[PDB]
Amino acid sequence: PFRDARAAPDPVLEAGPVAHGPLPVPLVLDNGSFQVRAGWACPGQDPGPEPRLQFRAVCARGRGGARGASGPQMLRSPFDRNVPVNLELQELLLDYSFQHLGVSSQGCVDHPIVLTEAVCNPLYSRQMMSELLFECYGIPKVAYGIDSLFSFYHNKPKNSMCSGLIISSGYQCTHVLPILEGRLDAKNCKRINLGGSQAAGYLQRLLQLKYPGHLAAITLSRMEEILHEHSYIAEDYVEELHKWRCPDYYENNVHKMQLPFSVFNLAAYHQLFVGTERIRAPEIIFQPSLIGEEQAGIAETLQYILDRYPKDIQEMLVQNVFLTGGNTMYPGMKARMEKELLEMRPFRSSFQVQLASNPVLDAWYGARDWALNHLDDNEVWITRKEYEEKGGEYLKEHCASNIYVPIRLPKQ
Amino acid sequence: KDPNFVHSGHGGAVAGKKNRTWKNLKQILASERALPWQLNDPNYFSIDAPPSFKPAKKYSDVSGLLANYTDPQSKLRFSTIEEFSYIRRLPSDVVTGYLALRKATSI
Amino acid sequence: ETEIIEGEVVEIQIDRSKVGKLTLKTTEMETIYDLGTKMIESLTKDKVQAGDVITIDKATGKISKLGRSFTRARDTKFVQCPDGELQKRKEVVHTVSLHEIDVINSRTQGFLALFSGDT
Amino acid sequence: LDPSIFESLQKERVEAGDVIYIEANSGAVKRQGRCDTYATEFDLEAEEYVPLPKGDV
Repeated sequence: PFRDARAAPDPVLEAGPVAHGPLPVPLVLDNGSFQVRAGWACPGQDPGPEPRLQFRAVCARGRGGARGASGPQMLRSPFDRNVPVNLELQELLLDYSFQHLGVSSQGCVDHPIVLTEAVCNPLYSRQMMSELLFECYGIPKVAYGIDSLFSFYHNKPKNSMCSGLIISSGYQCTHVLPILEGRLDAKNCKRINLGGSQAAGYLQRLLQLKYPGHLAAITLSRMEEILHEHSYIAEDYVEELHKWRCPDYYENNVHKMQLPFSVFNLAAYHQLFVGTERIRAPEIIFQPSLIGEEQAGIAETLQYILDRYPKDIQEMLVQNVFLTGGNTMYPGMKARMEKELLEMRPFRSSFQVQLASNPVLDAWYGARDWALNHLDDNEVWITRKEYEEKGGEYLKEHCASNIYVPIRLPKQ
Repeated sequence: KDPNFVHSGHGGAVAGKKNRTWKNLKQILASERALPWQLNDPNYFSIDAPPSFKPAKKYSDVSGLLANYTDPQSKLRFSTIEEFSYIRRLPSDVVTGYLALRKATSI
Repeated sequence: ETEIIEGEVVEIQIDRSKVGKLTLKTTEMETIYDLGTKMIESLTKDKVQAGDVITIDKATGKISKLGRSFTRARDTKFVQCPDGELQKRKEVVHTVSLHEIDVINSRTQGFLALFSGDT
Repeated sequence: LDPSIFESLQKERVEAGDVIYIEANSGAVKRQGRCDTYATEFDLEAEEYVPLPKGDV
């Protein structure tokens, strides 16, 4: 059967668990369209003791304005396509995180932060975000970096310059990030405009049209369970679905995902038999024409971005294919990726496919390790006063952050 | 209490006829395309993946098995004789569902 | 193993390379197929028309027609539509004499010497 | 390839996406079918589609 999801934990804190040593201790903030997660950087502690505040990045407020259910409690989200594009909800989303993390005393957030952002971020979105973050929250210095390259930075052997493909896959996008001696090669980097949200929406739509007898009993928040728990990506899809064609293998693998009970009852309380549906939804990021989209998908994009390099520099980045983000939770994801890669590498040539030590939380642990290592750097952070002489589109180009384009934004 | 009490007017629709939030992503991209970009610059839209170079494999609607066939009436695609015996019994409510589920000609 | 299509052709459409679209029916299913160029230059070449029953060797594009279906015997032999699915993975057993392999190997079209006696 | 092997590809009516056997001593060439990744290129085409070889290049 399904479970049901948690709500309303009590992660309340003091003015803040501010660590010893130098005065600043930064917040580590990860923003993505599935979940926000945030914690103090906890310097001098080798394992992060708690990536605090795991909660769904979706919020509600009363029709008289009287209360705001920002935490895990219909609802709305401040992102579009895994970039933040909001003010009036983005503030109450930040407020919830700071209020649970602890606020020191005065009319600003106390101490510096690393805030995770989209691969490329539209200049206006970083401007709107830095404007919120300096006008309302007043942070003394700020770092912007990428969830994917942070999770890579954690999974590195060392504080060393590296080359690789980051195969990222968040809630509403999956991106192939080629990197060259720590620099994200944003000139020829690519993304597929699909992810876990669209695979879960597809898995909902499949079971809606399979079971019109109870369109209300299935729901997106239950599809998120069977998509994480019981779905798997094929070793190769046209062969997996061929072994699903025979009733003996089908009956051995079709899942009794029962609805909660009050004819054999199943007309109202079905076992919701999922068979090829526990494959189809995972395959969306490899074959997005399953949801009708004409995008090249994660296998042909990896070929298309890779073959644009000189042959002698394709090797030392296929030497670190790095799988990361929420969809890489699927069992078999490494085993699929190394086949899709063997089918396109030169005949004898080596490749290496690494999976993030945690498929998703390593974005935050990466931003933590990054902030801990870069805490006392000057040139690496946007310092508060720089926002009076740079327009808020500005970026510092540290490792695990995007290219900066010398530019300005007109506004009134 | 809180990190602020006098939150500034960042540029949502404070009192206009338009919706309260900022410009949506399509409007951010439509305005970002007006900037003095060079040909090599990391534009957020230039990161879009190619259109697929392969023709996309036909997977059946009702069961996900490889589809050799498409129905002249319902335009669903199917793999076996008993799947046709099911597709012709479906209500139009879900036929227009499965076509829209892969964004086919159904509107 | 052999790929055979068989059915009554229900409807057939062609237009200018060339693009076109064919439909077939068994007693138990229907289909619409877009046609590739080397099918267009076969369905048109063999003058296939709606109400014919046809068998297509898919790998070669040969149209073995079987007359017209009984539901279009109004306005050639007549026959009932094929049963089962349209595209069958048939298995064909085949037998060739050891001499008959010896002769196929003898000339540019050695197999005529099976019949003509030139062997 | 030398131009005489290319004449043989052209006599075998080979195009991009065909599965080919080349022998580098004999200069023998055989088309074996279209690679089945293109088997959806038309719904019926008068060709045989073979799966991409499960063997060394």
